[PDB]
Formats: sequence, C-alpha cells, structure tokens
Amino acid sequence: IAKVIYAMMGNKFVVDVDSNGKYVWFEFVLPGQPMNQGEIWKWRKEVNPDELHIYISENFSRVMDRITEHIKYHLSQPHESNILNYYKKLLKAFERSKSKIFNDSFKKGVIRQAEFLFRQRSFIQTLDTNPHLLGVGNGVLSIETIPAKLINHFHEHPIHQYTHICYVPFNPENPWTKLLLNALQDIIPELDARLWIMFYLSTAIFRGLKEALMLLWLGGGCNGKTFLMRLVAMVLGDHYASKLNISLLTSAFMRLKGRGYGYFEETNKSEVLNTSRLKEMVNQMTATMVAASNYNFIIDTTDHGTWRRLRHYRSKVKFCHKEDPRFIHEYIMDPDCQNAFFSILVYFWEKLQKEYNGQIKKVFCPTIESETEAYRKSQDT
Amino acid sequence: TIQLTAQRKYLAEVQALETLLTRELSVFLTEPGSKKTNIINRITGKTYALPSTELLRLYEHLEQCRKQGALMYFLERQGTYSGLMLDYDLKLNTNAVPPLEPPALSRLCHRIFVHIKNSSVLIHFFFTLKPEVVQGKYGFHVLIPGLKLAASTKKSIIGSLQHDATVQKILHEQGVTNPESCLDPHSASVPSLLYGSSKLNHKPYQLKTGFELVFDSSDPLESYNLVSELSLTNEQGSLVRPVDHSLSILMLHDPEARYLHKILNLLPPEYYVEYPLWSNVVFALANTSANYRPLAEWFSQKCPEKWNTGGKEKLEKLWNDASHHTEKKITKRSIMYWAHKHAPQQYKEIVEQGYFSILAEYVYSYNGMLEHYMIAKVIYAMMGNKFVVDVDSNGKYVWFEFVLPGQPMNQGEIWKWRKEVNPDELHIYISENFSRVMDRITEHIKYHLSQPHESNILNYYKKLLKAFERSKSKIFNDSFKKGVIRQAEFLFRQRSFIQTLDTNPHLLGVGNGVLSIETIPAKLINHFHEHPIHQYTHICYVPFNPENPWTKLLLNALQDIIPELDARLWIMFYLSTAIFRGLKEALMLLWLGGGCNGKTFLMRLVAMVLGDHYASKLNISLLTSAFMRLKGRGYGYFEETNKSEVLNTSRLKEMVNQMTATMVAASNYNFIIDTTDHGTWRRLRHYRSKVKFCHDPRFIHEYIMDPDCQNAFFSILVYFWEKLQKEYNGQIKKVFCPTIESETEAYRKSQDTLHRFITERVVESPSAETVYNLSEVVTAYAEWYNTNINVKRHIALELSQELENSVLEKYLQWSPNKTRILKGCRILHKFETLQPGESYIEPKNKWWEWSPNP
Repeated sequence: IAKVIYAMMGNKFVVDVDSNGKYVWFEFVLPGQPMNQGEIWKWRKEVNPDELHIYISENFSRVMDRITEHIKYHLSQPHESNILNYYKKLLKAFERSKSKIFNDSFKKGVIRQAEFLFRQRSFIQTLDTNPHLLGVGNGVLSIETIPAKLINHFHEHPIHQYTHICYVPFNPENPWTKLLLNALQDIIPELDARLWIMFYLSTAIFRGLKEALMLLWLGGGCNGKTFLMRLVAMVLGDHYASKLNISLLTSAFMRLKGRGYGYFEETNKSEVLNTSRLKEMVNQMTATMVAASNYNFIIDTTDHGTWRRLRHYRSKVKFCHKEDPRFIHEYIMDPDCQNAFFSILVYFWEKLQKEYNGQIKKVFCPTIESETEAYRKSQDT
Repeated sequence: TIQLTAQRKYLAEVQALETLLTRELSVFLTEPGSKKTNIINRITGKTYALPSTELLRLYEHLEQCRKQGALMYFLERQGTYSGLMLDYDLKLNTNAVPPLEPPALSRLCHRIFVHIKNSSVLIHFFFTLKPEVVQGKYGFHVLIPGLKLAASTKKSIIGSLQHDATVQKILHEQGVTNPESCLDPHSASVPSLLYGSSKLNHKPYQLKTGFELVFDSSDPLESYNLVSELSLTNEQGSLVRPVDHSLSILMLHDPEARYLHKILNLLPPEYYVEYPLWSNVVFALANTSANYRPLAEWFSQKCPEKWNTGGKEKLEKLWNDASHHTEKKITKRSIMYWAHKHAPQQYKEIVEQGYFSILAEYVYSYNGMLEHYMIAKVIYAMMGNKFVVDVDSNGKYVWFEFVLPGQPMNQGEIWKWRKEVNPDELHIYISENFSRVMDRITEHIKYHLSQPHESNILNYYKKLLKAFERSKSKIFNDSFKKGVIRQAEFLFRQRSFIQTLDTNPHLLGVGNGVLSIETIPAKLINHFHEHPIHQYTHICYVPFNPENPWTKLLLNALQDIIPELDARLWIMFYLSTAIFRGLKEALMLLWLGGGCNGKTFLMRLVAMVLGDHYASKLNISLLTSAFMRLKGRGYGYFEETNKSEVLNTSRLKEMVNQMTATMVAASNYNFIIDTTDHGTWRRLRHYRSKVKFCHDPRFIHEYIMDPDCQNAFFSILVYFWEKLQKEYNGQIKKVFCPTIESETEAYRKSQDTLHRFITERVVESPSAETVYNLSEVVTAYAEWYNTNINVKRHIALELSQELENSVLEKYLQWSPNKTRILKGCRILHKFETLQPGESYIEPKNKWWEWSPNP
C-alpha cells in the first residue's frame, strides 16, 4: 500500500527527521484546497498527514475497484476450471482485504511505511537556504536575475517561510504607487541621500551576507519614521523581520540570527551602548540592522573597526495637523500600499543590481558621509 | 437511487454492461448537443453514436439483463431513416382491463396498412402495453422498425391518423372514452426508448403477442434477440428485415448540489423577491464554491421576473463582487438553519433519507464490512453542524460544540462555542442516534427479504444480514468509538478555526445570547449563527429602559457622583468605549478621591459587569517598575493605596505607544509624575472626585450582587455606546469637557515644571520673530527654576533638546537650517507685563439622553 501510494501521490509530501529525532511531514500547497492566506505554492508542515489520511481512503479505492473489475472481467472470459477456482479464491481473499484500507490502525502502519519511504535525506537543513527566494502571498518570487520571475505554479523549490504580502508587478501609474512616491519624496527633503537610503533599504531584503553596516535615524515625533519601520516590518513579515530591544545593545541575541532585517524603537533619552556587543555586531549575521530614537546616541569608542560600520542620519522635516492620520492608521494597514511598496522595493533592488551589482559602497552619499563625520567628531574625541 | 445499488449487488450479470461502457464503448464519445448520436441514457446524460456492432452487443447484453430483471433508462433518437413507432397516451375512463383481442389487433394492422399505402412504398408487428393499475389506465406503443421512411411523409401520416376515425371506433369497442388526442404530435420527432427501458417511477412494459404479415406492391416469440430485432437502427436484424447546460452538468454531478437543488425549492418565496435574502444566498453559494454559478442562475430562473429584467446583470455583478469579497462569515449551515426553521418536517425526512442512502451505499459497497471511516462520514453528515476540530498551538486536536437550549449547560454559554477535552455529546450521539439510522437500514433489509426474488439472491441477502448483524455490535466498543472519533477529527478538521475565535472585535458574549453592536441599533442574537465565539460573560443582555427603578437609581447615582453634566457625559462615554475590544485612541485618565464617595463603587461595578474575559485588574508595581496579560481585555484598572505612588515613564511609553484595553486609574493622594514628554502629556487626562457622600450605605454591599443593577447598567452602557456612535462614531475627542481639560492642565502644571514655565513665562508674539530663542532661553528657565523651584546647576543643552521634543513645534518654528531659532515668541522676565496680542503657549432627561450642545 505504501509503495502504491508513493507512486500515486509522492509529488506533494516529504518526510524528514527533526532535530529531536521525530519524523516530520510536509505538504505542497496547491490551489483549490482549504488553506490560509499566503501559503500557496509552498511547503507547509502538518502534525499528521490528514490529507494523505483521506487520500488513502478515497483515491486508492478507485484503483482497488479497477483491480476488482479487472478480476471479474477475466471471470467473464471462458477459461479452464481450475484457474477459475483460483480466481474465486483470489477475489475472496481480496474482498477480505477490502476493509483494511479503512481500518485506522492499518492506516497508521501505512503512514509509518510511507514515512520510511517518503523520507528524503538532507531536506530540513536545506530549507530556505538560498536568499534569492522569498515567499509571497500569491506564490514564490525569485531575485536570482533581472528581471525577477514570480513563480505562480508548482516548483521543486521547497518554501516554508513566507510573507502574507503578495507580490505585485511594479507599476508606475498605479494610484498607490504615486501615492507612496509622493510620501517618500515628502519624507526625505534630500534627493541623492534619499536615493542612497532607499537603495540601501531595498538591498535590506537580501537574506544572505550583507555588507555589515549600521544606520541611525533620528525623529522628533509625528514624522512617520516609526511608520516606515512598522510598514517595512509588516510587509516583510515575522519570519524575516523581528523587533530588537535597546536592552540587548546596552547590556534574545539568538533571535536576530536567521532574519533579514532588524529594527528598534525610540526609548527615552538616556540611550547608551556596550562596545563589545556592537563589536560582534560589526564583526553568523545575515540581516539588516537599523536603529531609531528621538535623541542623539552616546558613543564611547575610538576604534575604526567599530566606526567604519556605522552610519547616521537626522530627520529635518516635521509634520503636524501636514501629517496624515490615515497614513499612521489606514495606509499603515492597507494591503494596496504594502503591495505597491513591495513592488517599489523589488524594482529598486533590480535597478541597483543592474547598476551596482549589489555593491552598495560604490553609491555616493555626501550628506550621509558628512553627517557621519560630524557625529564621529562629536563623539570620538 | 439506492435501489440501483441493491440491484447491482443483486445481479451477478450486469457487470458486462458497465465494463463495456468503461473499456470498449468509452472511446466512441459523442457531443451531447450533436444530433448524430443514436442512443442516449437519461441516468447520467450520456450520448453515443455507436456503429451497429457494439449496438447489437449492448442489445443482447440488455436481453440477458432483462431475462434476469433489472431496470434500464436507455433512450434512442430517430434519424433520417426509422420505422413506425408511436406513443399513445390512452387515458381510459375506468381502470378495468379491456383486453386487446386479436381481431382488434388485425383491425388496427389493416388500418395502419391502408394509411401507409398512399405514401412511399416498396412487415412485422410488435405490440406492447403498460402493466396497468395506474391513473390514466394503460398505454399502447406499436413498433414497426422494418422500413426506413423518416421524412415529412411521417408527419403526413401523423396528421392522417390524428383525423382517423376507424381507430377511434376501434378504441370505442374496448370502452375507451378518449378517441383522439392520445397520440403525441411529436411521436416521431423526439427520442424514444428501447423496449424494456421504463420511465421514472414505473414498471417496464410487457409484450402481449408478436404477429407479422407481408405487403404486396400489386394486391392491397422466445427464439429471437427481441431487443436487437426491435431496434430502429439495426438494419441487420434476423427476424425483421430492412424494408444553461452548465446547470444540467451540475445536477449531473455534485451530490451536495443535488441536495441543494432538493432543498432550494422548499425555500419560502420571499428569498428571491427581495434584495437582502437574494444577496445573502448568492453570497453563500459563491463562497462555498465557484462551481455553483449555474445554480445561482438557476435561482435566477427561480426568480425569472427579475432575472430577465436585469436580475441576471445583478447576478453577475454579485458574482464579481463575491469574487472580490473574501472570508465571508456565511456557510451552508445558514441555509440548512433557514430550511429547518421554515419547513422543519420536509427538512427532517430529507436529511433522514440522505443519511439512510449514505449508510446503505456504504454497507452495500463492502458487504456490511462497516469501518471507522464510513461511520465517521455518516456522523459528519448527521451531526456535523455543531462540531469543529482544530489543532492547537501545542499540536493537539481540540473539540468545540455549539450550546443549544434544552441541554445541561452553565449560565451564559447559550448560543456559544465551549471547549471539551472529549466529545461526550458525540460519544453518546454515536451510541443512540446512529441506532435509528442502522435500524432503518436493517428494516429495509427485511423489506427486501419480503420481496420474492431469485434463490441465490435471498442467500446473498441472508449472508449480508448475518455479517451486518455481527458488525453492528461493534458500535458499542470503546476502541471502535476511539477509532471513529479519530476519523472524525480528520473529517471535522477545520483549519484556521482557532485563531478566528474571538477575533471579531464587534461581538460580545452575553448571558442570554450574543450581543452585536456593529450597526445602530445593536442586535441581540439568541439563535443559530455562523460566528465562532467562545469567550463570554454571565451578564444577560437587556434592552435599555429608563422606567426601571434600578435604571433611574443608577442615573441619579451617576448624577450625584459627577454633578457636572458635560464632564460626566464625557467620562461615561469613555467608560462605554471600554466594551470595544478593538483599537483604542490611547488616552490616559487620572482620577482622585478622598474616599466614601463611590469611585471604588464605580470601579467594582464595571469590573463585575464586564467580567474576567473582557476586563481585568492591574497592579501598581507594574506601572512603577506580567504586563502582557492586557491582550484580549478591553478595560483595565487599579486600586487606591498609599500616598507616594510613582510611575515609570518607560513603562508609560510602553503602555501608550497589540494593545486594545482601556485603562483607568484612581487613588486618594497626588500621583508623582516627573516627565515633560509632550506625547505623554497629550494622551493624559486628570480628574478629582468632588462630591462627598456621608450620613446610600447599601451601595457598598447590596447593589454589587443585584443582577438588575448590573444588567440595567450594561444596557445603559450599550445604549450610550450606540449614542456616541450616533454623532462622533468613535471620535471621543470631539466631545467638549472643559472641566476635565482644566483639571488635566492644572495637574500637568503641578507635575510638569517645564510645561508650567512655558505656559507662564513664554508668550507667542503674533508679529516680529523669536530671534532670541537660543541657549539664553535655557538660562532664563534655569534662573526661574532657581528663584522659584530650586537653585541648582541645570543640564547643558538637554533643555533645548527637550524644548524641540515638546509641544512646541508650531510655536518652536525651526530655522530654514532646521536649527531651533523659533519665530514670533517673547520671553517674560521678572515682573514682566505682556501686551494683549500675546497668548499663552432638564429633569434628568439630559442625564437620560443629553443634547449635542455641551
């Protein structure tokens, strides 16, 4: 039974032993089945193979019926009597074997056999290895080459982690696209520095080895920089973005590994660091680190190894009642804005990869460099 | 239906037809809309255009099948060539058999002979009749398939026989009261049926005798393949010689849609005549599947008057809209609920018949080899409308059932979902209710035993009875029940169900049912619904009512507690907001009182009214420093204690920046606040209880436990919630409460030294510019602090940074370089004076229902 079920439907199930020594099942999500938003065209974990547990009950029944009609078809043909008696005994035994396809304990034995058949060695640790693949709501997108291809069909690619946000073909004329363009233009009065920081946050999507840089952003409130942080965190999702506390840096450290973007929040005015902690931060690590607060940070180090991995910016414009409450309330949780934002960021990833091939250091940011130099002069006596 | 299953298990031979259709006859596919087809079966709407080989093969197969018995529903259409086959809808006056005497047969043969002479000419006669005993008496069908003259001459002969009178008087010989109109005008223009193929709900016909004769161009039975001979297309016979559709294909499939078609005709007429019910039903149909668009247009055919007059267009609009819409909170369960509400009886027999059919098909499929999976399927069909299975966060299957009136149940869980470790309700339903269904099965078995049949058939039936009698006792086995409930976990498993529980922020579980505030006015649900709600409070909902003595007592208590009208209304609306489990405006209220004034009475009253699941108490240690317990709750509060209470601005900023719970604070002495954060201050409000109560003492103990007081209180709260929804629908800040604002400003000035200093010594200048806004301002603040608060060395440049990070943004206009340098402000020195341009920087009926004017 296990071999037959393997040959029939081994195309959407894989078995691998977990870190604790337990076999773990996975199913390849396909359209037309009960399924949560965003898991389409992806591998999802199940405690028990219930889909298999109903497939064996139903689909195999038609094959067994085919066997039965084949047997009675040979019965209909005139044959030698002894072979006919053989056939009656055969069909009687097979009829006795009918019910075991329904018995629960037999099904448990069958799924055990399938676990020992469907098992694919070296599978769990290979999950989500390539940072060129990101799971989106409408399928799977690949940033391997320009242009990017959004897989909306079955793939050998094994994808578990994903973001609810579904990818959208980048479109300049979309109302939300121009809305976000204007929002970003008003957010950053500068142009070239805006391009640099925008390209940097676009490259922040890359889950692989980054260039190990740190960005410090200031804000006096009612500026939306916290809104940008929340927007990017929501769009990217929990599996690749996680919140980080100032307590860790001023001293959960294992949480930040495996992500692609980290962020902080404004906390009072007594911010202070620990040199060693950032020392292993500026030193594996494959995520993007950005901190935001309301007051200038206090540095107590002089080594260039620390300094060269640090960048700083200060916000100049403030918005008051002009601030948009819908930005912080409606557009903060409006899917269209997020989608449009996702298309914007992936398009700018593609643009930089065409231009700089991912070498962000080549981009010239005179304002950012001047601000960093001034900040170092203020801090590094 | 199930009788066909009983007959296929009956017949040892009959498998030949099915295997021929699947293997040899399958490749000869024919378009259903094409006229080239020669044979069609109305059982599953299959159309075939086979050549004569498999035609005669299936004819003879059906011959042995008829010899054994069975029932077939085959049909065939006449082409450009065919014989003489006629239908007679011969409805006699009386149900007494007028036997067709052979002289009458000869007379009718001679009459049809002389009718056919005056046409194209160059003959075996076949006679069949109904088995009688039916309204309308029997019918006659003469078949003459020898010739091939299917043309307008057939229509001419039909017209001639329509006006023929010799056949009329011949019928009058057997006492027939209907000489004409018995023959259908479409006798030769519509497909016919093979002899032996019965019509719906009738026995197949029988042959009385078979005669034959010969025609001259000059001078005017158990030994043949009768089915093959009678065929109109079989020119090679031995004895004789050759002289929209989407709705249909849906009802050709989808047993669930078959039951939907069964039940929709039982719906009351009001559903399709009005927009609301029509929209809801089409939404449910679309949500269940997109394959049900043909059934949706069938409902348009169930309301043709609208459908043709733009109702079709509205149907495609709603189908597009349905596609646009998602996760709608409606399923088929609503449709069954409505059907049972309107026509409970027909509902009951229909569902019983369906369950009987499922059980019978399963027992016939495996010779009574009942198994866990089939039992679980039957149970899911039967009682699957009040049970759900889902996997928890720890990887465990957890059941939930829907509480109904007339069950052993605690106070407040009515019309709600409750959690059980085991399916005891299911574990007893399987023991009791399933017995009735299997009894129906077994009595049907005895019924079949009573019918006389072939001996080996009776032996098979007896063996099946013995096997099923052995199998039936297993239902009362704990291991078998465990297997059944496992398979029921697999079937009932509804993913995403758990996190959808309590997710709706617009529903509350009350003692007497479900309360919904979504629309104005709120609606009380005390019946079946699709909402998966599990959390609840024991307080039973009441409609609002001023005349209740408890209601007016509470109104007077609130009036005395806060003599101010507008301030009391604002605080009361703020309290009403706590019932909303969704997002809040992130505001803080500070309340003070010396005791013996009932503020603790208000706190305990609201705490008791809301209940544990939606409201909770919170300690002061967390504030001065377990916090994550706020989630899910909608209201939080503390207890008065001590006099030196202090708050952590870090904890405050954490709590005021997910989180959806309203917060209230109260004590007797002044709270120590040591912050200048404008974002903190703008979200803070302060109040102090004014009225003093001294010698209702019974408020302390009696009124707490009185259901009426709490109920009436809850009704007041919901009524005032919808009242607030009437004008500002959530925007609480639009309400004007000058007393509360004044108290909050005074307390902030008491706590925030910098804010008070800015209010007094800093004045905005309508003209000129604040070019003096530099560190000199910080020095002036330091001098003021030394001369009025404390002589100390102030911080260096932190004060300016806090000044920018304060309320002063429009007041502190940043320079074109974004470096402080405010504009239009002036500094007040010692004994300074400012010019005028400078600005600092109803008898309880209204209590029952106020007015927009403050």
